[PDB]
Amino acid sequence: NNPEYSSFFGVMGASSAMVFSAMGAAYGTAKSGTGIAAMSVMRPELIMKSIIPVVMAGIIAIYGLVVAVLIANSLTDGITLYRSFLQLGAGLSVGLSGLAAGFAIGIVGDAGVRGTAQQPRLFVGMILILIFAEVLGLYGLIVALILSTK
Amino acid sequence: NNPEYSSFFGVMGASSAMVFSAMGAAYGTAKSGTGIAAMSVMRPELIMKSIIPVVMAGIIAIYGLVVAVLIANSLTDGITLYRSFLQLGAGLSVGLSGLAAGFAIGIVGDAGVRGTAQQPRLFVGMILILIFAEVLGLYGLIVALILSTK
Amino acid sequence: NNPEYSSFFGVMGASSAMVFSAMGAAYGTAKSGTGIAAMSVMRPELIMKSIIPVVMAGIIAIYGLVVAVLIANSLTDGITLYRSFLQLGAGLSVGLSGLAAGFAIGIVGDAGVRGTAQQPRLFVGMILILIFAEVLGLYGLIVALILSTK
Amino acid sequence: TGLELLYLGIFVAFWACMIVVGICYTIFDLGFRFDVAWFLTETSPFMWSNLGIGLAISLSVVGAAWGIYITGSSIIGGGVKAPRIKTKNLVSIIFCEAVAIYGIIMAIVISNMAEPFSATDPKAIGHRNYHAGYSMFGAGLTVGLSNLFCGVCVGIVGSGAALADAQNPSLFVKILIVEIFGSAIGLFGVIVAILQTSRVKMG
Amino acid sequence: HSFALPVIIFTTFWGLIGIAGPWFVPKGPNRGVIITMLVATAVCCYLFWLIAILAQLNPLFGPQLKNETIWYVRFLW
Amino acid sequence: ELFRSEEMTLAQLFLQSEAAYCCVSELEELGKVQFRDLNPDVNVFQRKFVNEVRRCEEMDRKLRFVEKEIRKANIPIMDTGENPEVPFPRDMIDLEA
Amino acid sequence: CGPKLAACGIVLSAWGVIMLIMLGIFFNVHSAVLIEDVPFTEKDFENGPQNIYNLYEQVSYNCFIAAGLYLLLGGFSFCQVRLN
Amino acid sequence: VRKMKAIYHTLNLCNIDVTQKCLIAEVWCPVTDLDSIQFALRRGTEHSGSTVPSILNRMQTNQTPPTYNKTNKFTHGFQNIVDAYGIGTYREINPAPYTVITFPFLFAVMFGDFGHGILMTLFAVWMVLRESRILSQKNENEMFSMVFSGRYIILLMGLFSIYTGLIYNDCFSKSLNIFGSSWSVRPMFTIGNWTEETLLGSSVLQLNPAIPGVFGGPYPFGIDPIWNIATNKLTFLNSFKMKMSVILGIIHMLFGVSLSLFNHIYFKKPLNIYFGFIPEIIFMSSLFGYLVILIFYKWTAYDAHSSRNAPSLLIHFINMFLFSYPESGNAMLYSGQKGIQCFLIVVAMLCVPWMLLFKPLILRHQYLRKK
Amino acid sequence: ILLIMEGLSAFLHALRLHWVEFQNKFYTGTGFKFLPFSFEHI
Repeated sequence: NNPEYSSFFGVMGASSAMVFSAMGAAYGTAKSGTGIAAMSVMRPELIMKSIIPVVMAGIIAIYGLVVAVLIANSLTDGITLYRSFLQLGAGLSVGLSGLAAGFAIGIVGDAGVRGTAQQPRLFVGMILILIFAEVLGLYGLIVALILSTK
Repeated sequence: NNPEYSSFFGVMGASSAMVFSAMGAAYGTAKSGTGIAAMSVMRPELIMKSIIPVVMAGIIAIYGLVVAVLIANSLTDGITLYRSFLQLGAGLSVGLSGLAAGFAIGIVGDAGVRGTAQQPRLFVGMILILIFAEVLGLYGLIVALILSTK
Repeated sequence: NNPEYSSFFGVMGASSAMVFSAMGAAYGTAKSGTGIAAMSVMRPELIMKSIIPVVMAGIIAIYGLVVAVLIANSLTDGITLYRSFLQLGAGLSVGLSGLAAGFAIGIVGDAGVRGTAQQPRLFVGMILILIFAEVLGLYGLIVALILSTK
Repeated sequence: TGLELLYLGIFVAFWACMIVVGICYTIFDLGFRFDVAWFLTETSPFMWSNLGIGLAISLSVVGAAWGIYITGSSIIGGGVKAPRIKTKNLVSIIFCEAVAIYGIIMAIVISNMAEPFSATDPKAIGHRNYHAGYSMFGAGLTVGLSNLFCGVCVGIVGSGAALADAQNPSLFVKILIVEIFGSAIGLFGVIVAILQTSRVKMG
Repeated sequence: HSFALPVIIFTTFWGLIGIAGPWFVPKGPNRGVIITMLVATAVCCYLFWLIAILAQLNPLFGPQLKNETIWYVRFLW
Repeated sequence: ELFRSEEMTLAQLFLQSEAAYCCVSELEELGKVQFRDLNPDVNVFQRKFVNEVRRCEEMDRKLRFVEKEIRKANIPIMDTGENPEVPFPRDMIDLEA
Repeated sequence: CGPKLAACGIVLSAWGVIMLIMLGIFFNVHSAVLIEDVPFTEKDFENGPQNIYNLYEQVSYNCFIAAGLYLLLGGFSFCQVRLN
Repeated sequence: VRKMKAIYHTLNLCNIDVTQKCLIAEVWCPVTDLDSIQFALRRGTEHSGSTVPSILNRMQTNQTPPTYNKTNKFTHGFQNIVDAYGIGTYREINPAPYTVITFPFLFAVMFGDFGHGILMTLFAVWMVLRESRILSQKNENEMFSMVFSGRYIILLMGLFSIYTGLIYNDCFSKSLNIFGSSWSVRPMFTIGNWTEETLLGSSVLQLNPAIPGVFGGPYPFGIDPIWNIATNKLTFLNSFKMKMSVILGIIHMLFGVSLSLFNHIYFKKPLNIYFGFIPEIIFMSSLFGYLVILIFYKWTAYDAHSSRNAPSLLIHFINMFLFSYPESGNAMLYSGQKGIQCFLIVVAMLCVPWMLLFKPLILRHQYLRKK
Repeated sequence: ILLIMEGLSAFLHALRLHWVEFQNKFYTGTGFKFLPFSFEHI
């Protein structure tokens, strides 16, 4: 009954959910770490507070993992095609939203750490600013759950 | 009966609504974060005013989410190809309008913040400029509801 | 029953699992090795510690190998197309997630070596950031194992 | 910058359009069309073959040509203050031409293999002829691109050797070993292309 | 009967901790923090368990097993 | 009680100038106090106790110097007990000597 | 060696022996939760449960022997942590 | 040298007016220690040739004082992490006593492997047991010093992570076969009925239908041990862990606004207790009360026979906020639910203008009356 | 991975949930720290 290619869009969903989320988290980590490394030269103490963007990059890859697992556990040969496009939509919607989140987490997670080195009072601001980056990945996850479970 | 591929364009709708809005919200946040962080050192008291462009970039991601949810909640296997193209339209409409709003909000929410510490009277002006940015996301939402509900 | 062409995707999965992981582990190595060399002139004693990023890039090459081997040992002359797609997805999902971790270990390894040379206190914090890179490869492995065995 | 961006735009647009088409013919169930089978069968084996032969020459010649001027430019520029360079360091050019030699060798060998089928039906053309046309393309591509890369590497390293000589004559003899490791890549391209060629027959 | 008894046990356990705590706790600044620790512990620990058991009630689908496991679960339990 | 932020007060002190050194020492041993700054003009030479702080800074440098010289000789610093402050009189000059 | 390696060897010794003897027990009682962990083969769907029971005993010995090796790592590490 | 440097540094904070014989200074202190500083001033005079006891007057026209809270081994870290986001206003409600459990609780929900809970417990215990030694050791291992300063809080969250790992029934991918099961032995799949499906199950994977008589019924432990080995386990586990996190988050949010009302009562402000808590709690409660009721309701109202064509929780939530139930695709859960959905959102939305505008208008009227 | 890194991950995630998503209902976090000026800082 169902088309042979039907599962292809499902598995590309699951892959995309991870890949783009990993790219996001990678960029987020890479930028933040570069800033942290540079700042630590005159700031041996801020290091442990400064890692916070890196962790916020990490959760994006986990949001990808949630969806990627959810899709993967709901694949089968007999899949109804409509379920596969739902799963594709989910995997992109978390995957690329996590990519976008990772870009914001990266730029914030550089600049905010540098600013905090220049002025410790920025820390709270950087926390708030970084939340409004990481929440993108969460919105990606919300719709990706609605889609995958529809 | 309706063509079984028709749900593809519907999920591309929900995804685009989320993804492009997240890309907008990311770039709005990233530029604003660089701005706030670079500014903070000279006038640290300004952070709690200067976060506001980030909140607006967050609102763009919310406009994407509202559409992406409404699309996803409306999908069905049997979906008429007409409705599926409406949903693609709605998804691109909000999503790319949010991306546009995020480009504005980013450029304004950088430069306006870096101006504001040199001259605090700019702050009300930056808010007024940003209203005319954030509204693009709202126009995207308006069209996206008008499409996806009809 | 199955299409004779159909093993093509699973094979592209086995290839991709290695290739993109290798591109990652290579870039991570290459960046870190440049950093180590440019550091060593000042601080030779740091080499035996500052090598760690290269080892973690090596882990990504292993995550590739695992999935590549697993797919290859799972191939068969008349493979079910659904199983071939699962293997493709496994292959990309580790392969590119390893690319993303390779980028991250690369950037962090290079910058974090310079940081350590200029402030030795960084090294203990750098390891945390490097784990937060390297784990993206592991999340890609988790999904790739799930897909291949599902 | 700009002239690269124009080409990059065409490159990205090409792949974007293939993704659109790949989805389109899949989702519309038209994916019975664009079966790679008819493309790889209705194409003449002679097309594949002659591209192969011409690649084997021309890519080797490109690798060698870059090879030549990259070292030569340095021979000349160092040579102003160190005229001794020219006579001995010219061996790099000889190895760059050896990459061209590897081209012409493999190309002439490939060029003996092709003969007319007197046929146009794929079944009357038969497996041997297709397998030959592909294998010949593969061989000519293999040697061609391997030599392309080999010659550029030899030119690069040989330039380095020439600029080392300009400071101390003894460095040339020592450094020259890397030109062998360069040149060997072109020979490996030849070896593989021979083996890819080794089973072929046409007509 | 048999499901409700476990609920009553765990409900009573966390509730009785919150009840008995104020009687056991001494005077002075530590008092209110220690009592609040018992109170918040009872609330959170009861609720987390309560959800888990209520979610375990009336399963809409059962476990899925592999062919090899299905044969061996005949004898090994 | 720790359910809310603790109660505090401000007070104004008739700080006797010859008591003040000992008053500060007792208040610092107590520790449960925070001084308001009544001297916005305070700077290295504008402050009320220029010499006493500059003496303490040089005495810290001389202490660091002799400590490094004993450490360079590979000799352990003795490191035992706790000690009171010097009283209000200038007996710090014997420490300088 | 150094004291850091000896402290790690103490922790892995204790944790290892605990988990490996518990595994030795779960294998020797032939527990059903271990079906995916035991290295069974097609020949174990023939003759009867004695075939799998022989494997469960051998794997129970693997964990017992590994626990013995972690007791030796313990005794070594309790010397090294004092010697270094 | 340290004591002298500190004394003379502090003395530079004093002032001398043109008519003034003494020095003048001001201090903040705890109200409990206004006596302690007076004893220190009396002693400070007596430790000198001076007779005047250097006493004080309490100040009345005070600015907002520096904020304080007492700490001990169990509370030091919890207060520091509160202070790390920012220092409270004077007299403000302290989050820290609620944080003492709440932070460890959410961490344990996250970190809920039974064996990791033990290993972290053990690490924190070895820091507490060695405390008298560690306090004298090298300061240079700053990583160990930081986690040592968290040792008691790390222990508490370690204990909760054991507790969560127990309910999740997992140590290191292993579960307690000590327990009974809601799963049933292979003979129960072969009651004449289902035996044919068990013969297919004697070649390929099969799903237990959880049908009555075959099924082992309601379960008194944590999660059934069988879900460690079952191929579909992650689906089951995800349905749980999502729904859990939602309810827990909702409850902590409702406690946060309750803490807001308590803080508003501690400041004794009639506007804040009215225009804050009332609209906020009603807004949240009208959405969330229904949602939690639906989550618990499905587990009571639905069972194995109803599983095929069972409704979605998330859809019945989405179609409350959007009203958008399409008379189809999902079964409605109870009589009048459509009217309840409409009512609850309308009641919540009617709360917003009070917060948005009516509080601001009263503040504007107060500024116009203050003339 | 787990005992170190995912521990620190979980620690910080939950800490963040406290700092805003809980505390922002009721806690202003604006003020000056009371500093005990003391010989304890020697």
